[PDB]
Amino acid sequence: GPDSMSYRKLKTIPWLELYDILRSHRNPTRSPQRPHDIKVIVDTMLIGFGKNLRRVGIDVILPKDVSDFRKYLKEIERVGGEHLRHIITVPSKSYEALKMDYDNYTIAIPELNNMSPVDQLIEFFDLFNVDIRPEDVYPRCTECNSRLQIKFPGPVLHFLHQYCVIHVQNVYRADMSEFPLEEWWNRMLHINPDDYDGVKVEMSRPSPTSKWIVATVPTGCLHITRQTALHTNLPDGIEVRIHKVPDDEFKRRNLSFYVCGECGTVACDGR
Amino acid sequence: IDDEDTYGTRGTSNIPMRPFIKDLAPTMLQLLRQDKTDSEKPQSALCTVVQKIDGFAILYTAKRDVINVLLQERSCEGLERSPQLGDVAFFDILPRRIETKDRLIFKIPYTHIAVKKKPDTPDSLLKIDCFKNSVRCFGGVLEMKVKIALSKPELVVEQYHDNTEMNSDHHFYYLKATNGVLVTIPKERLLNHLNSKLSADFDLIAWVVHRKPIGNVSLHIGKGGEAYQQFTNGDIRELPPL
Ligand SMILES: [Zn+2]
Repeated sequence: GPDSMSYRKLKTIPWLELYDILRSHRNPTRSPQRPHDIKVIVDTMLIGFGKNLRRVGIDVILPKDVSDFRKYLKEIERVGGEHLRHIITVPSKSYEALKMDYDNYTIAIPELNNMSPVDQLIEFFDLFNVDIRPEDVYPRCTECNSRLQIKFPGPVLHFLHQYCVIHVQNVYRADMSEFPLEEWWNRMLHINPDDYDGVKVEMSRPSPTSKWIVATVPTGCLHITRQTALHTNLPDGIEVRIHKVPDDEFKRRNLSFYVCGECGTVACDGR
Repeated sequence: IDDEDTYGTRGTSNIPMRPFIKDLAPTMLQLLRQDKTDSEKPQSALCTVVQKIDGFAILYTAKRDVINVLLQERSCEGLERSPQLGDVAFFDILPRRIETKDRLIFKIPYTHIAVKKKPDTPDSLLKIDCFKNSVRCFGGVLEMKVKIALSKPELVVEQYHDNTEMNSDHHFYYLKATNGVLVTIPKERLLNHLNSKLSADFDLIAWVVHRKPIGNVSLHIGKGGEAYQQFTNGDIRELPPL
């Protein structure tokens, strides 16, 4: 409704709370699959839904428009095999049209768009057999579909926020020479791995006096003063989208952050 | 001032072996093995080994309109041994063949494929050492020192706007360095220092970072990257960060 209330955004629900809701929903007549082994493409009216499917790890294509949507459908069908996708839509003229050429792959879910994000997922999980696990806090980037998520202890991203956002925002900076670099370097050295799921941050720099400070974790690294993150699987890094993290996220205790190695979006478990 | 960041980093020998997590990309090695080239005249390019993945390597090159090069150890000609991180040599390269599958799978982190490692000559070995002296590597990232001759008559500035889903309201300049490479800079960081003809009364010096491209340009100054204004009167001061 134009005047109806907004639902709680999936981004605000802790994964364990969402895991408890969804773990009890499955279609027992279908073979169970891990989320990343389920390939989906959403009709153009279900983009937000598709992003929520990505949150729990489903592989989802989000078309930019109807033409883009149809091109994908033709290409998926040409390639076939492992690359065939479930087509999710709602009862509509689009669904009627899709059935003419994609009946065997199209699923129309009634009222999917007049329905809360959690209820949307329940509808999907009732149709499929998804094997989810408590440890998968952020398996996939909701914005670009990438699985290449670099997991950092919160202090690393706090460091990044203070250097790239706060320092130049609070007083005029002719340069970065006044940032307390050594203070933050020493704090990085004393991150307790026991507080962040056993993730040990390895700090390195070319010389004791160099500003080229790198924080390395098993899934990649972050070049703090270059605002550049690099997933271990990739040859090229990405500018971290750090200006978009609310300042208050860094007051949360023992919080880990995920930096997407392909688009730079920063994510974390909901409060 | 190349500064303390250049100590122990100049060249290409400080490139760490970074693990490839295979279960995140279980079909990656098959694509690399199966990938083909477009059938045109191969072009020479100076390439540096920046990643190694069981029987394959990804190479960086400053050649225009090339965003990384795949090296297939089993298909490339001219190889005496398996490539090593930081190796620099000239290769003949071709664009990879675009397939329908490309739209349906992970992002492909290279545009070209090496077809042959050119034998080294006394002249090329001089160009290779020159290149090594002009870059610096650490923590898995390559940087290159460049000068933008904004104070000279030749136009070396171009505006680039990318309406991609996530970078719609980000605007950049493409800057052409004296050595011929293109680099990006956020427009708002330089706009107020240019005249109406996109020149200025200073030259811009900076170590630029190699990372994922804006358009076809993969070298970047960034919002806070150290950059220096060399004024025609001799003064040198830092370009304020954005
Ligand atoms: Zn992403």
